[PDB]
Amino acid sequence: QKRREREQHIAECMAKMPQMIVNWQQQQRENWEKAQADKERRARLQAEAQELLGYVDPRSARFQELLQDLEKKERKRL
Amino acid sequence: TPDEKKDEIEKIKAYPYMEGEPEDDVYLKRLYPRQIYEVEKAVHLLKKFQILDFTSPKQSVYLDLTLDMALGKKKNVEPFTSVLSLPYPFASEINKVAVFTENASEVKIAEENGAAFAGGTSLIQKIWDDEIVADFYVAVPEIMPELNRLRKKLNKKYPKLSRNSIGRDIPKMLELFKNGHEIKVDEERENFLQTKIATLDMSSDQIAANLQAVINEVCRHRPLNLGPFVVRAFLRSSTSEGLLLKIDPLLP
Amino acid sequence: LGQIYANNDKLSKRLKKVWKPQLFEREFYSEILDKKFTVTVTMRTLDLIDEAYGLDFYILKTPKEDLCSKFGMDLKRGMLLRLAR
Amino acid sequence: TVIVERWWKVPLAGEGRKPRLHRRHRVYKLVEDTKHRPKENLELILTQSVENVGVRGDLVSVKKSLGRNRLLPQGLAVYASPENKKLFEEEKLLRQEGKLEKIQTKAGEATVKFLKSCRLEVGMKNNVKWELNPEIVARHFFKNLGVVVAPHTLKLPEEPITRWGEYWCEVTVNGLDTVRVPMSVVNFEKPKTKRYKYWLAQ
Amino acid sequence: KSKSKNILVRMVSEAGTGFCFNTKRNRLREKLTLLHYDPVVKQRVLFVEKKKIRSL
RNA sequence: AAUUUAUUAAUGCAAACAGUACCUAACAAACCCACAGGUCCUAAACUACCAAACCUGCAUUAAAAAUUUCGGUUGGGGCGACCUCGGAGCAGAACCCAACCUCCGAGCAGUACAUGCUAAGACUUCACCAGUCAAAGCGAACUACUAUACUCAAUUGAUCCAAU
RNA sequence: CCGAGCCUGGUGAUAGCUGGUUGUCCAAGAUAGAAUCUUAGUUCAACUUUAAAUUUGCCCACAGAACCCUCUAAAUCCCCUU
RNA sequence: UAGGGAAUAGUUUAAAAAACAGCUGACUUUCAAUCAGCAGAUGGAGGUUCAAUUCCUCCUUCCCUAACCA
Ligand SMILES: [K+]
Ligand SMILES: [K+]
Ligand SMILES: [K+]
Ligand SMILES: [Mg+2]
Ligand SMILES: [Mg+2]
Ligand SMILES: [Mg+2]
Ligand SMILES: [Mg+2]
Ligand SMILES: [Mg+2]
Ligand SMILES: [Mg+2]
Ligand SMILES: [Mg+2]
Ligand SMILES: [Mg+2]
Ligand SMILES: [Mg+2]
Ligand SMILES: [Mg+2]
Ligand SMILES: [Mg+2]
Ligand SMILES: [Mg+2]
Repeated sequence: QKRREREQHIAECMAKMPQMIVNWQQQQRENWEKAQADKERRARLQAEAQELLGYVDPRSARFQELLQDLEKKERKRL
Repeated sequence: TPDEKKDEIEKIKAYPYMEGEPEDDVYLKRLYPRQIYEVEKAVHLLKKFQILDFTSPKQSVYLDLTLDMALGKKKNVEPFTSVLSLPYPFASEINKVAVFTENASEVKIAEENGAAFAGGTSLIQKIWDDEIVADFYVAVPEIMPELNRLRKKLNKKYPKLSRNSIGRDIPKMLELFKNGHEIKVDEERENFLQTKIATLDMSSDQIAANLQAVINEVCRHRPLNLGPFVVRAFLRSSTSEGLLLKIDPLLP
Repeated sequence: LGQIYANNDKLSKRLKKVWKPQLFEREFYSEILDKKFTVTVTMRTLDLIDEAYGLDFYILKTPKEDLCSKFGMDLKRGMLLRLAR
Repeated sequence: TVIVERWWKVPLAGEGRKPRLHRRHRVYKLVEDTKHRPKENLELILTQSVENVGVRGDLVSVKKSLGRNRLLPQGLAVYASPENKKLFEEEKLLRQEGKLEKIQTKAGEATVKFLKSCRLEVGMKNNVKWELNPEIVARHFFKNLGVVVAPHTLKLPEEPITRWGEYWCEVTVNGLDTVRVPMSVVNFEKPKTKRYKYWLAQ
Repeated sequence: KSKSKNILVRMVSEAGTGFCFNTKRNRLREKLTLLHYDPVVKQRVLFVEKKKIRSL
């Protein structure tokens, strides 16, 4: 009985695996495209702010907060 | 699980009880545990006492229920008021409800469903500037900002989402209130619930049905099988001592 | 009279330790001897007397190696001599 | 009693030989001290009557302190040995059927002693015309004195009582003892009013 | 002996075989999900971090 | 200094040993009732205190003691400094080579997630322990990212035991 | 001979430390290191001795063993023949 | 490390409020105080629900309690 249960558990878990990989691969691609978005936007905003004031916790915090609010304001509309 | 609250729950369970009269004809009550049980016999007995202790044929049966209103998890549930009409509503007439709705079609739905007091700013200002008494209040979400003025006045009796008294559909509490009878809660939160069931003249079967309805009504707050919700039940008339009902069969 | 390891750890110090029984002075009545005796006893002795249904049964039933008392053996001889005579 | 066990294994000695004990076998760990065990009750058969239990021949489970320091030394109880159980059991049969008279139960003796020294305040309302009958009077034992009286047992003065006054109720406890209690018919006062009026005031 | 910048974690196979391997990840980064060869099923399967063994 | 409280004193709990007490904040708004008070709009539920010592067991805190130790290198010892690992010179060309000799470093980080499995033949810090490199093969990868024992110099810790 | 008496016993205490260790004759026989509360000692290597097995040992011809860097050193390693 | 608990405005509390600080001012020689204003928050992520400080889940930080032996 123990052997049959372990084999059944593996079989069931391994029939789902092909779809799981598809989801995982897409998440990696999605994370690659999110990092690029972050790499771009954070740097520009933070860089400009630092150059103006002081040539940096306050400014970074503000930009790191307002951007979140903009996403939330869209989520509030949803 | 605070020691006092949980320990009392352990203690109240401990209180012994017995079936049937002891063999002895005359026995001191102290020498034997509580005995009288069956809900049918209990109602019949309460009628017997009414005759012996000359009193009104019709009296309020103020059933007090030691309902485990706590210990769902080690975190305890809280006191609410699940309002439902009994199968045969007793002859008491109660039609007191305040509805807050301003410049909305709900004003019509409020009065259409039998609201006693319906109004907006004018009604809110009356509550703050002058004394007025209603049993329960309801408000639509749009008026909650304005109603916040009466939060302090009502001392947490103002409508709250927790009691399902904030919502576009007012009839949650409004409609059912007149026929419905409120399951109020203890002030000391010792879990005993004083809830009238029936007038004494109501037939035993009708009172028995009225009892069962409350059993489901009270479990509504925590109808989980995780924690037993009922411990003891005392069916008392106004001018009589409480009798320990055998509520275990009727619990589920 | 024995030894113990401190904190029940064999790697710690070994200490001398004596466990003494709790002693009680109680009065008992012997039916065969029709006399009352004040004797120092333990709670075990009281339990054994209860299981024997009295002092006389306890004294007569209990073997010498279990009584562990010269006085107890003297009571046995007294009781047995009265029964024999 | 202290119960100990050895830390170190003792080598087997074999058949007909004594174990070889090294000085390491003197090291002991405390398994249990039996004085801390939950106390068990002592089963005794009563001889005379006691307030807690008093039916001669009743098998009672008492605290070992009570049985050993009071009941057994004084002769009020005996050990529940097979021999004693047989003797008391035989007596029970004779009481049920034979000449030996039936006796009150444990509760019956307690009630009789209470009923001997008690007065019943049968509060009756002024407004409604009332006639005192066994059933009504029986109710007042429960409310006032706390005694649960069967209606049939009560024997009233047999003179209809409709006026405040004093009378006598003859209570029969289990059919053997008849007690006559003083009866004080008084104007009924609700519990809250009576306690506030006098108990609080004085 | 230095600031703890990485941590050791146990990656557990999602095949239900129970085969596990230990990998090092940054403390601040999110839990690792990796495609790793599982000998029991003899093919690459998705693994998910379950526990943190120790701090590296 | 480490270890310890058996011992002694104090404290708590248990053990042992008596019983004592059982709990009161209305109010009629209407109506009844000569009063005194009642009907209605609750008149429920609920036991609480609790034995002084001596002795014994288990704990905690003190006192007073007990047992045991106080590393090495070193142009004498102490003081200072040093103690493991790697690169360079001394040691010019196979290997090896010292000084409290001369210099500079290490106690990681980063990328993989087949850093999977298995197996000829070898190297080796002068012993041992440990350490190092690997064909073929299985399974992968692959359609030319100097690709299948990652980059990196050192980047490190035996046995018992503990956790799982 | 009190930094803690004396006697007896455990006791032939233990001592990596010093001292001592008994007839004759012959033979082979000197010394890379590693670890160690270890450097006044040990264990493993190395050397040394005895017995046994079967096959090369020593001496060495060419050819051959790195750039970076200054003394472009005396030499070494490998090695048939003999 | 183990579980338990916790996370609210710059700060500290409450069931989305008050208090202080910042205060922009007014008034005090100066400064405090005082008065009136004004900014200000539900650790992070994901999900349920029309709506989540108020349901759940994982992670970070901190506390508690117990470890931290070899
Ligand atoms: K010198
Ligand atoms: K010498
Ligand atoms: K030495
Ligand atoms: Mg040391
Ligand atoms: Mg030295
Ligand atoms: Mg020196
Ligand atoms: Mg020094
Ligand atoms: Mg070697
Ligand atoms: Mg290959
Ligand atoms: Mg001398
Ligand atoms: Mg010697
Ligand atoms: Mg020679
Ligand atoms: Mg060492
Ligand atoms: Mg040496
Ligand atoms: Mg040669």
